[PDB]
Amino acid sequence: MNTVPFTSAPIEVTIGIDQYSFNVKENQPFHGIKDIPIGHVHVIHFQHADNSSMRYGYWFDCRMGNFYIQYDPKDGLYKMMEERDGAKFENIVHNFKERQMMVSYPKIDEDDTWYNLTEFVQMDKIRKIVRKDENQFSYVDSSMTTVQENELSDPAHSLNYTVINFKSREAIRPGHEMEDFLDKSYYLNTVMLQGIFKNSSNYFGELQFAFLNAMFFGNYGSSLQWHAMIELICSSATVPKHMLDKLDEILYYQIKTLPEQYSDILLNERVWNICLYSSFQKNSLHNTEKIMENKYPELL
Amino acid sequence: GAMNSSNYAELFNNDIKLFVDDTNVYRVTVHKTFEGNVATKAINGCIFTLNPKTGHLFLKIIHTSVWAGQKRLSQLAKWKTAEEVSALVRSLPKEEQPKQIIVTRKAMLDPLEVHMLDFPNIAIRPTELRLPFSAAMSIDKLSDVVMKATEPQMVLFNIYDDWLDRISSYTAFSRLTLLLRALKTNEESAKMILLSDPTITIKSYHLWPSFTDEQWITIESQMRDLILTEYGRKYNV
Ligand SMILES: CC(C)COc1ccc(C(=O)NN)cc1
Repeated sequence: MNTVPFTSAPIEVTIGIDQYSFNVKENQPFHGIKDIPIGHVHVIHFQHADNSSMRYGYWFDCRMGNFYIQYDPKDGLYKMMEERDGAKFENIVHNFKERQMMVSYPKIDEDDTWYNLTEFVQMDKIRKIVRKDENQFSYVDSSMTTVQENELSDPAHSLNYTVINFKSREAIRPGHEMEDFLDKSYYLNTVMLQGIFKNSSNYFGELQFAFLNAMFFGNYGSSLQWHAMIELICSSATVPKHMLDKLDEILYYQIKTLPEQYSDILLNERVWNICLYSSFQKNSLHNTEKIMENKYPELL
Repeated sequence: GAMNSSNYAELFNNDIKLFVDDTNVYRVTVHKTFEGNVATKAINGCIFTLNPKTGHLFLKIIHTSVWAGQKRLSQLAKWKTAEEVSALVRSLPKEEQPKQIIVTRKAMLDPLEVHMLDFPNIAIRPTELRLPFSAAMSIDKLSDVVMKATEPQMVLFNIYDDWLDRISSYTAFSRLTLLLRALKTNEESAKMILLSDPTITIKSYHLWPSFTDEQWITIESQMRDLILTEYGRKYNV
């Protein structure tokens, strides 16, 4: 069980850790989060009380280093930093820990929610989507745009998701125009899976990361990416059976975790109705269709 | 974007553009089978691809053999249309290729866009107003070449005959569209109007009769009357 200590909490802020969140008051004695499960990526995220604009946060894996948070009064945000002095870090944490000034990652033992949302998400792939190579952790916020959004403006601060575009030469073989547009299996299986992602685990990992950035930061380009990756599978007549069964589980837990009051802006009516009711895979997502119909029957 | 009713003149500028109408590509007769079920029999069709500035018509004849053994023919017809338009563009010298292609039905947008990915600078555009090109098969010489075709074939026409020697392309297109709307609303009456006088003939190299300027005004007035009438006969006014 690992720890992310805080130097202090000088400004009032709602702090999220994965799917959990809690409020910290201005100058409240608060020195971080303990008992963070090893084996998963995690995200620690922030919304200031005075400016609910800009949700921002940091993806990290405690196996990769000792990380802490420190507010920067010049840049006006809580920053993640790595502590290289391993003994300095252990000593800081233990002091905050015998003084019980940290909150405990509040995992119920029955509860596989975070695993189920991050099953295929790896830090090394996150760091290729979010390029800042001198840090082991990755910053994301509400306003960051994607490489594809930039093609339609600062490249260093972009989300480099894999570009998916159904009306592109990459997606459409000369002479198979109608075939490839109406059945996207070539683009899914040859171009994306064999060609770019190499395997379905990396595909699902990017899909899961896109969803999480959409949900936690309201990042619009991430939501676009998530829906494109779903639609590419659902619009393929030929998908490996284990991928469909896994997709159904992935989306089930995503739909289960979505705040009820954010469905209006985070769920694209066209994609979901197409995927569940018109697409080749309309009959292959039983768990996802059932939770969607019982939780968001309006959208459909 | 979509052509609205506040840009009529854009049709007649000097940017090459073609209209593409697919409504006569997939044509069937519906009939009863011996068992009393219903079946379709396809008949020859055509893509209507028209330069509105010059009157040049690229009539790609669609022979019924193209449907043999195919499923979902109404869907295929849109993609076949887009394939043939793409092939036409590629066959033209670069300086004759269109800068815009306007489709008369919005269901042609994605098929044509996908077939024209190689031409990113050719704009594919929708029509905020439906055209009367479906009536092209009421032009006797066009209908004849389509129905006589025994194989796929492209035939080139000037749908304005020699009108541009005397009138502008705006006026020629308004005449063509007034004639086509007449033929669509009441074909027999429209055709009666056009041929009633046997001393006015259709030249061998023309589609329409050799009306003088004055006779065209009378004709045009008769077509307007027909359309207004039918519009009463239809709505009882
Ligand atoms: C390119 C659009 C602005 C013009 O569209 C039309 C032009 C003419 C007609 C017609 O039937 N006239 N009789 C219908 C639509």
